[PDB]
This record gives sequence, C-alpha cells and structure tokens, in this order.
Amino acid sequence: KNSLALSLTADQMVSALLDAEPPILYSEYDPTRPFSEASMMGLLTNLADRELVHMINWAKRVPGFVDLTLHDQVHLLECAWLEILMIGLVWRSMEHPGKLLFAPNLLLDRNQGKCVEGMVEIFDMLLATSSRFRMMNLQGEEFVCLKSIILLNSGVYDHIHRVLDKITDTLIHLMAKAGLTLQQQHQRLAQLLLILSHIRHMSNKGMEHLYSMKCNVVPLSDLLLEMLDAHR
Amino acid sequence: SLALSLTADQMVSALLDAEPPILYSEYDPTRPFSEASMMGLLTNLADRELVHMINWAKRVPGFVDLTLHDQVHLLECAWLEILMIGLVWRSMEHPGKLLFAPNLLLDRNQGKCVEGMVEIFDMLLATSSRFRMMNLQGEEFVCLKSIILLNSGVYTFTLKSLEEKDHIHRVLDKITDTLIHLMAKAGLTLQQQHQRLAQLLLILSHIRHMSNKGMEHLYSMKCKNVVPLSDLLLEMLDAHR
Amino acid sequence: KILHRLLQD
Amino acid sequence: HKILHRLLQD
Ligand SMILES: CCC1CCC(=C(c2ccc(O)cc2)c2ccc(O)cc2)CC1
Ligand SMILES: CCC1CCC(=C(c2ccc(O)cc2)c2ccc(O)cc2)CC1
Repeated sequence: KNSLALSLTADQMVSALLDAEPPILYSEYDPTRPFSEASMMGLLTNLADRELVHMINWAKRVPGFVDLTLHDQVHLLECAWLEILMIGLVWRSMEHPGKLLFAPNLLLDRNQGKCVEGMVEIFDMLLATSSRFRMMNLQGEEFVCLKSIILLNSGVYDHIHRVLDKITDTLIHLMAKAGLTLQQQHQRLAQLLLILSHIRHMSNKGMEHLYSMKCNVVPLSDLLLEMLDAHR
Repeated sequence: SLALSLTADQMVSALLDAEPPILYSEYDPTRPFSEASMMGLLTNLADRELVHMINWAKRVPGFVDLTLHDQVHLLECAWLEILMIGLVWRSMEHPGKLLFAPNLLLDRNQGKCVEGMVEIFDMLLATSSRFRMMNLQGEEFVCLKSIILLNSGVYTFTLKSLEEKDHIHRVLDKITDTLIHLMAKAGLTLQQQHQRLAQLLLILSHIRHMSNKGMEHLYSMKCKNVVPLSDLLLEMLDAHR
Repeated sequence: KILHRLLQD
Repeated sequence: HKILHRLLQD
C-alpha cells in the first residue's frame, strides 16, 4: 500500500527523474521547410505520435505513478499528454530564441507558424514560454520536476497529493543546492508554478486546434485519435 | 509604483477592502427549471458581477499602473477564472453544492446539460472540496484571485513597452511574498510553507482549465441562441475567439 | 469596447 | 478498449 516514491531522498528523486527522461527524437529527413498546412501538421503529428510512446514509458518511471491503478494512469496521461509534449518543446527551444525546436532537424519560426488559421497564436505563446524559461535560467533538474508535476496534477480531480508535495520538496532542494536564498527559493518556486497555468492554457487551445485539424487535413494515428477523443 | 511600496500586511488589507460583494440571482423556486434558464440566471449574474470585478481590478495594487490596453487584455483573459475562483471560494462550506448566489444553491442533480456541463460542475465541486480540505483562508484567497488577474494574460500580449511585463512580474513576486508571510504568521514550518504555496498555485492550473472548458461551452451556447448573452459578456467572450 | 470604457470611468 | 491501456502494461 505504501509508495516507494515518498521514501526516496531528494537526490534520489532527481536521479530517478533524470534517468526516466525520454530521448529527443528527430523528424523526417526531408529537407523541405514546411509551410503547407498538410506538410507541417504531417511532420508534427508523426513526431508527436512517436514521442507519445516514449512518454508512456517515461510516465511509468515517474515515482508514484505506477502505484496508481491502471485507469488512473490512463486518466492522467489522457489529461496531460499535450501539456507534457509542449513543456518538452519549450524546454529544448530555450537556446533558440524566436524559434521552436520540435526536433534537432526541425526548427520552426513564427513565419512558418502563419499560413494556417489558429497556429500563430499558440505558436507565439510557446515562444513566450520558452523565452520566459530562458530568462529564469531553468535547469534540467528543475524541468524534469515540473514535467512530473504536470503529469500528476493536471487530472488529479491523497497519494498523489503527497507525491506532489515530495516533488515540491525536491524543487526547493535543487534551488537550495544552487545557493539561492530562502526568499529567492519561494519566489522562484512560485514563478515556475505559475507558468504551468500558461502551459495548461496552451494545451487547451492546442487541443481545440487539433480537433479542427481532425474534423480532413492529415491522417492521425489511432493512438493520437484516442488521446484526442479523450478531451471530448 | 505604490504596490511595490506596500508591506505584506498593507497588501492584504488593500485586497480585502477591494473585495466585491456577493450578488443575488433572479432565481425563483416557484419557477420552472429550464436548464437554459439556469444559464439565464448565471449569465445575468455573471454580467452584474463583471461590473464589480472591473472596479475591483482597478483597486488591485499595481493594476492601474498598466496601460488601458494591457488592463483590458488581462481582464479579457482572466474574467471567467476570477468568477470561478469566487464561486469555488463561497461554495467551500457547502459540500456537494455550488453557491452561485445566496439564493441559488445547485448540486449536480438539479441539473443539467449534461455531459460536459456536469463535468465542469464536477470540476468546480472538486476544487471547492480542495479549498475546504486545505482550510483556505480569506487572506490567501484574495492573493490567489489577484495573481490570476495579473498572471493569466501576462504573456499573450508592441515594441519597447515590455518593462510593463517586468512590472507585472514584480507585483506577482510581491504577492508571493505576501502569501509566504501569511503562512509564516499562521505558524507553518518552512517545509509546510513551500508545500502549501505549491498546492495553492497548482490549483490555478485547474482554474485555468475550467475557464477554457467553460469558455468553450459559452461559445457553443452563444451560437445556438440559447441564453441572451449581454453586450459586455459577448465582448469578453469574443476575446477568446 | 465596453470593457475599455468601464476601465476609463 | 484503448491503446493506452495496452501500452501502459508493456
Ligand atoms: C502551434 C501549433 C501547435 C500544435 C500542437 C503541437 C504539437 C506538438 C507539441 C510538442 C511536440 O514535441 C510535438 C508536437 C502537436 C502537433 C500535432 C499533433 O498531432 C499533436 C501535437 C505544438 C504546436
Ligand atoms: C457548470 C456551469 C458553469 C458555467 C460557467 C460558470 C459561470 C459563472 C461563474 C461564476 C459566477 O460567479 C457566476 C457564473 C457562467 C455562466 C454563464 C455565463 O454567461 C458566464 C459565466 C460557472 C458554472
């Protein structure tokens, strides 16, 4: 009945999350700069589909997650998958201001973000979030904590709550290790967590966008359709 | 700025006295129960609440330091979030119930409209259940509501004028300080302060989600010519496309 | 806008 | 029966 997650130390939690990390996947090696609606969403759908398989196996390595019933695991993944994809996208796009690094061989700018009604708004939001993470000097150890929080929190409505508290402890532990003052710790903690509200917003808007693409642009995988249908 | 000058206690006092009143609905038990008339009551109620919210926002420390265009944007972005956290707050002492108004207590059964609406209803109930279990304080609630106003649209915004976004970040940091101050005064340990702070802010993610899903229904509503949406509510709604 | 007008009052 | 159910198993 008792979860191993809570018995982990802060450094153990960090290492577990770092080790659970999915790899950065590549897009198609077709040299063409995507501008068409079909071409760009074709590349993004294919990429996200492959990322999802890694995400699912990543989630099972998040401490506390496998302690949940299978149906709860399903629920949390259906709720948070686009949030998790997006914060990953935003993270690896940090060192590329004004651009989004969907893949090492697929960097898109706002100009490609046009051409389709409903993208450039969400595109601009992703860029602002990336720029925000960059200015805060978000660390990889902080990033994996936030991503895990998103997984456990987004569809949470006792065990999850204590695991969430544990991750909070881990974040503070990281900032304290980084030499931050106590004031800087709770301030930075607040700043990070408020960005999760924007990530939630971007996911919801993005999900609307995907349903529109669904109702016949590019063929979706059965997995993507089911993850999509989960949001009604 | 005057906001960056206020102490944590002065910040709390400012927010408390800027609190809007709890408005009544036009609900009548002797009237029939058209879940489109429930939305009638809520729309009418929300519209009258918006007027108080706008004047409340102007008394939120640091808000009127911003341009009119930025004030408009933040309110357009956050209005339903702010209505919903207010709803959830006043529904705390009513398990299984939402207190839309003192004369309007609805549970999920006197219902509705359903699949989707009952879902939003359930989410609101869950959030209220969370505030109650956390024993959310009035001082903490007014901090959270003010954070939503400033944060929900702090991105999503010309050139040069960008230090206004910096100013919003400064005010948000102050409200963070205020929250911690309240928890420290409440006798919570350092670990308990950080944890409660996190718990509170993670709830804002849920409030954001409920607002977006609620906005979808209101747009779905509008196009079906159900409720007669008021002029202001129509303009606030069109902001979210 | 109505909102902009009410914010000016 | 969702694909997610199968994948979460193995
Ligand atoms: C502004 C356009 C926005 C659309 C949604 C996004 C997607 C996305 C996000 C993160 C990734 O690593 C990979 C893909 C996406 C695109 C298609 C799809 O079938 C599923 C997810 C992010 C970009
Ligand atoms: C589950 C139903 C859900 C619908 C959206 C909510 C509304 C709401 C929220 C908070 C209030 O104090 C007053 C009204 C609402 C209803 C109609 C409208 O035109 C604008 C806002 C909250 C409840």
